[PDB]
Formats: sequence, C-alpha cells, structure tokens
Amino acid sequence: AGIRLTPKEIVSKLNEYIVGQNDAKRKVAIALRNRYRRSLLDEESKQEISPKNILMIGPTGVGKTEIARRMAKVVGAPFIKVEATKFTELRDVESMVRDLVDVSVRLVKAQKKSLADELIDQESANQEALELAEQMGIIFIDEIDKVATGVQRDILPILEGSVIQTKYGTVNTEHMLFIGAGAFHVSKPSDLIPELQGRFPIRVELDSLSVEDFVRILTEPKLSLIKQYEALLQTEEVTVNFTDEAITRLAEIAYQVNQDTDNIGARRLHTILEKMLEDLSFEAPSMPNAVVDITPQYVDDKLKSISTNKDLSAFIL
Repeated sequence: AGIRLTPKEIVSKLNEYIVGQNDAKRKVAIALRNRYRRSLLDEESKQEISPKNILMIGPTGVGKTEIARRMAKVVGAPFIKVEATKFTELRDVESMVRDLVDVSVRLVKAQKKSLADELIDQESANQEALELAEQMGIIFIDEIDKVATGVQRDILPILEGSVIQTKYGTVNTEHMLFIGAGAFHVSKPSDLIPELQGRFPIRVELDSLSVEDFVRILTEPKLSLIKQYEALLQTEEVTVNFTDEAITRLAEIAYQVNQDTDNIGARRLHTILEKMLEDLSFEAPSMPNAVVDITPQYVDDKLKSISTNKDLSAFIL
C-alpha cells in the first residue's frame, strides 16, 4: 500500500536519492497518483482510461533513469529498463514485458518472505506478481529518440494495451506505466508516431548540471559516491575524510573535463574518483586503522596534470 503516497510525499522520497530535478519529480509523482485514483473508480471507467505515461527529455548524467528506478522502488512496483536501439534489427519487443513478469515474481517472493525456507504458496505468489506487474509495473524505454525521425509500431500494441504471453501466464499491458527517455538532439518528440505522442501526456525537460550540482551529487544522496568509498575502505580499516574544499575540487574537475571532450554528466564522477583514490586503494591493506584526509592539494597532484591535457583525458579518465 505504497500506492497511496501523495505526490508531495513522493517528491520528498525522491529527494533522498536524486539531487535537484524538482520539475521531473512532480510529473513522475502525478503519474503514479493517477494510478491510485484510477483504482478508486467504477469498473467501466477504471478500464477505459490510459496511464499518464512520461516522456523524459534530457542529456545523460542528469539522473532520469534513477528518478524512474527509485520511483518503483519506493512504491513497490516492478521495474525494467530496455534500450530501444536493440530492437532496430529486422525482433521480440514483447521481451520487455516478460522480463517485467520475471522481475515481478522476484519482487513478490522477496516480500512474501521476511513476513532455503519456502513457506510461501508459490502458486498464489506467482499469480500475485502476474497481477502486480499488469496493475503496477513500470517500463523504462531508454534512448527512444533513436527510433524516431518501424520499431515504434511494435512498441505500440504494448502501450495500446495487449495481452502478452509469459511463462507464468498472460499479462495485460493496458495499465502499465511507460517512461520514454532520450536526449532528442536530432529528433523531436513530434517526430514520434502520432499514436505514441498522444500516449505520452506527461512530458518533462530535465535541467543541465552546474559545477555546484556535482558537489551535491557527490555528498548528499543516500549512499552517494564518496560514501561508498568510505565504507569500502572501512573494510580495510581505513577512515577516509573528504574536506569540502576537496569535494568542490573534484566537482570542478569533472565539470571541466566534461567540457573539453564530451559531456557525460554525473557519470564522469566514477572515473574521477577511482583515479584519484588509486594509491589509497592499492596501499589500504598495508595501512590499518589509519585516518586519511583528502585535501585539494592531493586531488590536483593526481588529476590536475591529466585534466589539463585534453588528448590524455579522452583515454584515461
């Protein structure tokens, strides 16, 4: 019964994991809220309305996949992510639905437990996941601007509502929430087939990330990037401390290197962190119960000479 969450609560839940993107959090929340409102209606009306599918528009590294993935995680919905550019060949587009039933049974069994010890009725469990997927599932179709200007026609019956054959039974894709995402640098949403345009009533244009947005992505969300390296090096009994001046120095370098070559967004932070933490990671076992403080000087000693050379950056970080 996490479907009863009001939109304001979902925006608060999604703030614990995703920095900014307030505009994208509302439109994601009112799509879920419509699924709740649909169930409180009469049977002839509950079945003839269509979900408020979302069309996300923005570059990479802005966190439009986390907004959708965490969205299903908090409401307890089955989530799947498919790359639309894998279907361009000649295609079993319905595999995106059978994979949703495959992830729904694992979610239902996971919550059937905690409530090698199978004391749960597998039949009723599978038949609940079969219903949870078709009444609450979420399919994230990534890179959908690359099937626009053949593949959209096969995605259509899934959004239009069809009954797809799965190993556990038949599921109905009428009330599944669909999210399309892409950069739309060459094609526009108006270049999608008209049937797809009408079936994406909610559309959001996500914002770009500034150099001051990385320092939040780096420190703020629940289990951020540097929080991971703290707990990882804490396995080797090494306490790591990042001075705020050094976190800001990593954000200034990632944003700067995202400018010289090509912009990948917050994904740049992964290669930046591991590169600077290389000496610490290699020598961590032979350094027990130590306390290491990361200063901006130590950051520039390992990155500033590399981040200045553009030709080196395209390869090593």
